[PDB]
Amino acid sequence: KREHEREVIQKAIEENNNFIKMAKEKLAQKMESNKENREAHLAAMLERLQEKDKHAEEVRKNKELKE
Amino acid sequence: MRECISIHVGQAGVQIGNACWELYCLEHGIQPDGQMPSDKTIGGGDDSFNTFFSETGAGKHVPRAVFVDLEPTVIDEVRTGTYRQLFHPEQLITGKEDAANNYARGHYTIGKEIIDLVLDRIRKLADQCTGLQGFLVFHSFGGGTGSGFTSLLMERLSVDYGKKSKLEFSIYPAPQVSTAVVEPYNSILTTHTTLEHSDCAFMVDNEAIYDICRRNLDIERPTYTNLNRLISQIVSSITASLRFDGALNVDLTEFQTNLVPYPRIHFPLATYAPVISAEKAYHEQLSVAEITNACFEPANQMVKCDPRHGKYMACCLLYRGDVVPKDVNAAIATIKTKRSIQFVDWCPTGFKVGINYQPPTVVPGGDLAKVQRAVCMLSNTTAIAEAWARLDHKFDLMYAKRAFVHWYVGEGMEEGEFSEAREDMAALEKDYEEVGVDSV
Amino acid sequence: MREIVHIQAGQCGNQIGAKFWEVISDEHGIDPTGSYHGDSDLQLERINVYYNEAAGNKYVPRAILVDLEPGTMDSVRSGPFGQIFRPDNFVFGQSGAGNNWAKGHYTEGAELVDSVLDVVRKESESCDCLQGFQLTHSLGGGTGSGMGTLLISKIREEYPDRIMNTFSVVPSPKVSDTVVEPYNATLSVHQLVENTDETYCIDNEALYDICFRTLKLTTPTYGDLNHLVSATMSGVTTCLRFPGQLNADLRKLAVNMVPFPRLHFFMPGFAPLTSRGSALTVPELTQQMFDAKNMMAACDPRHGRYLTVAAVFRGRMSMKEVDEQMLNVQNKNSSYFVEWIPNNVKTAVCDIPPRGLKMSATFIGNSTAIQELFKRISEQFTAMFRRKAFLHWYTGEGMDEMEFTEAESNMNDLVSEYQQYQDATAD
Ligand SMILES: CC[C@@H](C)[C@@H](NC(=O)[C@@H]1CCCCN1C)C(=O)N(C)[C@H](C[C@@H](OC(C)=O)c1nc(C(=O)N[C@@H](Cc2ccccc2)C[C@@H](C)C(=O)O)cs1)C(C)C
Ligand SMILES: Nc1nc2c(ncn2[C@@H]2O[C@H](COP(=O)(O)OP(=O)(O)OP(=O)(O)O)[C@@H](O)[C@H]2O)c(=O)[nH]1
Ligand SMILES: Nc1nc2c(ncn2[C@@H]2O[C@H](COP(=O)(O)OP(=O)(O)O)[C@@H](O)[C@H]2O)c(=O)[nH]1
Ligand SMILES: [Ca+2]
Ligand SMILES: [Mg+2]
Ligand SMILES: [Mg+2]
Repeated sequence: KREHEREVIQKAIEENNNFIKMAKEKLAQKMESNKENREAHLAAMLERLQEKDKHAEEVRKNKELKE
Repeated sequence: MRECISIHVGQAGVQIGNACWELYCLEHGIQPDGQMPSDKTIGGGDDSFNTFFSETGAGKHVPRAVFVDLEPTVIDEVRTGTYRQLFHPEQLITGKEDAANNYARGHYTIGKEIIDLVLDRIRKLADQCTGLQGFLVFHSFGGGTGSGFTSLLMERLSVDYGKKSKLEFSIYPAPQVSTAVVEPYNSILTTHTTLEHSDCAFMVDNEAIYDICRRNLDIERPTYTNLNRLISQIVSSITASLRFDGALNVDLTEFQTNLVPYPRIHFPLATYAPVISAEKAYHEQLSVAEITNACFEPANQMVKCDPRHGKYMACCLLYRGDVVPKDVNAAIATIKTKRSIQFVDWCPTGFKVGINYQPPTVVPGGDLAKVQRAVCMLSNTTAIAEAWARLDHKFDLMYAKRAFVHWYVGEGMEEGEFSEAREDMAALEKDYEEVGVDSV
Repeated sequence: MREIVHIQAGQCGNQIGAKFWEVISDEHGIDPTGSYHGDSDLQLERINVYYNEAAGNKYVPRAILVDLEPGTMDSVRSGPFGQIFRPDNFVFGQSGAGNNWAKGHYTEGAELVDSVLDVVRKESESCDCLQGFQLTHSLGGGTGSGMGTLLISKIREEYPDRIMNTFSVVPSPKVSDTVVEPYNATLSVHQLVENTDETYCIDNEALYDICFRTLKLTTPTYGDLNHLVSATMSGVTTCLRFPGQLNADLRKLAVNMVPFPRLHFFMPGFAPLTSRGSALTVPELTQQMFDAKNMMAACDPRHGRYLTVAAVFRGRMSMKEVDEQMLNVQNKNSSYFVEWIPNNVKTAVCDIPPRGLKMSATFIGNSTAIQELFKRISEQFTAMFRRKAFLHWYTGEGMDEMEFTEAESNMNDLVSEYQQYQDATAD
């Protein structure tokens, strides 16, 4: 009985520790995955816009290439 | 000996917070500068009201409360309002740019910028407590801060406080006062994220409160101020067990034992009585029996649903004021034998009851009559599931076409989070169905 | 606070720009040299949204004025309130674009663009918490349309995460004889569908018809059209400028109004319709702003469905009455509201009435009917471009034909996207 009493409080502690650990883990994966998604979505928006600059030099070059 | 820390989050949480503190001050005889003449221990004590207020050496009684918003204009009113000397400026935290009704901003983009500062101010409050019991969190389901910030906070408090209980008071959205079409999105996301982290949640349906103001207080077009005063009475009835002591008082955690049969099934329905204007209460005591029976009338609920079409799993009654056992016992025995109330077969059919002698108070210039005796009932009914079905359906209508989804994706979310949240809700609705079926 | 930066470009942009500032300055109770002399504190609570602080308690419009014509600059400085704009905030070119989009977007516009950005930066950088930008311009000319959409691309590069709002005036044969407008408009819309968050569609066809047909105006002037445009702009920005719960900033408005990123084109509405020189009830107000005749775009709302709607009522009226009438309106008109977006009409009530009106209503609709406007622009564009007319004006500047095709069909995709959501059901 006394060894069992010890296991029980041990199990309590363990399950509580494990609840915290899992929550920390799930929180951190969600944060970094949200950070990546948001970076990508902004990288792509800016490069689309960069491609507008390439195309606008290309339209002006083509103009001055007319004699 | 057990301190509770209150966290008020976003506009709704904050505005309900002012109403609650104002009202607590009145209840305990604490003036807007924090002084309390009737308190003979200066600088500390372990009186019942000390679960909610700490005390300075100068005799100021300070709320065990943090107010948080991602934008400053609501909290600014608290900084300069009537109660501005009640709180240390460190307990009032604001950012510059709000969540724009977008859970994704409250949880990630904007919220992540302020979450360590908030934890930090919470840790200062926790550190002044000798036997911290837990947290009460006030917030709307619908706003971006109310939803995404609160849920982020709840995740982090689980990690930083493990043991510690967390109770929520959550404003559930109604079309008469809502301000965002995406409120169903925010609500499902925050419920999914918060479900594992909360011990008990009280939903306050803004429609239910709106209607109570129209119908019981003859207010034509109720404002936030009107709803918040009524909501503040319900909250005060529920925290009364911690704030006062008395030979018949039953503590909130004891009610909790009865109200939560399974971790996920932790959403009690509150019903409050009497809500009566001054003119109508003139020449009229409502007896113990009268106010008790009025807890079983759905017009008095604070969520719209019908318990007559479901099953009870618990029923608790929190009486305040001039109330004696003989009368409670008699009023309940009546309801029993008048068989109007059906329990699941796996749950004994009793009624846990508490009584606080302090009578309810009203704020000056309000619409509530001041009465001799009031009662708040907390039940756990399968009918509370109705509120989830109404929201889940609105979610489904929008999400089948991905309406508005691009606003969340643009802030970093994946559709996967939506369907995962909504599956969790489908499961919660199956849960409330399963607990209601008869045993084999 | 949450500041907006205002930018006006080309003749139109500057005309409607100026009126807007005339109107809202009056509303906020400030004189032509920027002194407050109002009687109500609600006039100042959110004044920073649109104005900077000066010394001597002088308020200055956060406004940047641009044209490739130096002329309109002077006619701006001449009007009432011309003396309030920061003088560095005027940025003018040499030629004028002469109704050539490509000049506005690639060549002459480009050369001026950098000096505009400098004033934008100056304004932005000062800003405590900038919400974003509003651009007033026309889509048929060359500056407002071509330089204006270039400016927008350029600002979105430097502030990728602020809100970008236009007031875009759409062209009508009934108002301008230029043959080339369908080109300038199609190429504009191509840019806007990618680079703005929300665009108010002011249709000159609608504004002409209200003035002729409804308002009994004989031969209506630009000043006559602009009277409506300014009433509208006052109405749609009320929520931004006074204290209130609903759509109180640009992002919240976008979030409520834009369910799909490309469907961000609104038809505004107003009631009562008036001209200059001489009260409706809540129910008349309410019925009028859901009526085709009160729309500033030439679309019949009964030819589509609303995805979303905001209504703004101004004046001291009963809130319970507005609530009832608004419910009423949705019940009797339920077919015209997409069923798959619940609670998609929002309602604001502001006590402050406009100028010489006791009570009014402003309507902002994201309706699938707006495809009518695009299809009309589309019919004109394709009448020419098929017979490759006037192309030389544009290619001469370096533009390929392909760019015309792409823009044509991006606007066709758009139309067919509205149709798709008009047709969708709940199962
Ligand atoms: C024959 C050529 C035009 C005179 C005339 N008609 C047309 O253009 C033709 C006629 C029939 C076949 C196709 N349609 C398009 C016209 O009425 N136009 C162009 C007007 C604009 C014109 O009105 C007239 C007839 O004087 C102008 N209005 C103003 C004007 O309003 N100026 C105000 C200041 C101002 C405002 C905005 C722009 C410039 C100047 C000054 C005061 C008087 C005011 O506020 O009303 C300038 S040019 C409207 C369609 C808008
Ligand atoms: N009962 C009550 N409800 C409120 C109050 N203020 C807002 N609400 C409701 O709360 C929801 C709107 O959320 P808010 O709390 O204003 O949003 P927030 O948490 O500040 O989030 P953002 O503004 O998106 O950062 C809507 O359902 C409103 O009807 C209040 O004082 N009392
Ligand atoms: N409502 C209105 N429309 C205008 C005004 N000025 C010009 N327009 C219309 O604007 C278009 C031409 O653009 P404009 O501003 O003159 O060209 P820009 O100066 O190159 O920007 C035509 O469709 C005109 O009929 C105005 O003040 N009010
Ligand atoms: Ca004490
Ligand atoms: Mg807020
Ligand atoms: Mg021009």
